[PDB]
Amino acid sequence: GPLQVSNARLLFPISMPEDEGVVRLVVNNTDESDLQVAVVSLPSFVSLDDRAFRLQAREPRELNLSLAVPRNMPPGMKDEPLVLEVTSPETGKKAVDSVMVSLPLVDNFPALTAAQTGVMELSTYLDMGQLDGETTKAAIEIRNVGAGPLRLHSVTTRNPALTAVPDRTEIKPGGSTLLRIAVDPQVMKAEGWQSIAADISIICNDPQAPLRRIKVKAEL
Ligand code: NA
Repeated sequence: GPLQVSNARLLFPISMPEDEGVVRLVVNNTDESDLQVAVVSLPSFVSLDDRAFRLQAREPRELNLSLAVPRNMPPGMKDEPLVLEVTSPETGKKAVDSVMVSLPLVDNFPALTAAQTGVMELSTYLDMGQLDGETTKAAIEIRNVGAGPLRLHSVTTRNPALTAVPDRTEIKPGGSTLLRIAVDPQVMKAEGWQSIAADISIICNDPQAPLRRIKVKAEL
C-alpha cells in the first residue's frame, strides 16, 4: 500500500532483562494524500507512545520503540510483529502490514554463579558442499565443558532452506547433545539460490558467549 517503511526487520542489541534500548522505524506517506496510521499491535517487550498519528506526504515521521522486557520473560530469541494499519481517507481504505521486531534476550549473568552456568563447545562452521537435489542432514555435537548445566534457551534459523533442532536443551557438565541440521535444496531452487550461507543462532547460558552462531554453507 501507500505507507513505506525504513526496515522490514528491527533488531534490538543482545540484552539482559534490565537493559534499556531503542530501535527506530521511519515510516513514509508515499501516495498523494492523507494517510491515517494506527500501530494496532506492539511486541510485548516494547514501549511506544507514538501509536495513533496522521501523516502528510513524502517520508515524514519516526517511531522509537523502547525496550521494556516483561518481568519473568525467559531468555531466548523473541520475534514479535509491529502491526501497522493504514487508512487513506479518500482513495479506498486499508492496507495492513507488519515489521518483525527481534530481541536476543540473555541471562542476567552477574546474578548467576559458575555452578549455575554452562560453557558451550561446538563447531561453528559447517560447509555441507554440493547437495544435488536431496534434503541433506548433518549433526553438530554440542558439548558442555562448564561447571553447571548448559541450557539452550533458543535455536533459531532465518533461512527457509535451513532447519536446526537440538536433541536436548539441557546438557550436564561433560555431556553433549546433537544439533540435527537439515538443508532443503528444493527450497533453495524454488527461491533461485544456487548456494546458501546461513546462520544458526543459539542463545544459551554460556556467560562468555550467550549468543552463538554457526555458519552453514551449502550449494546445489
Ligand atoms: Na528456517
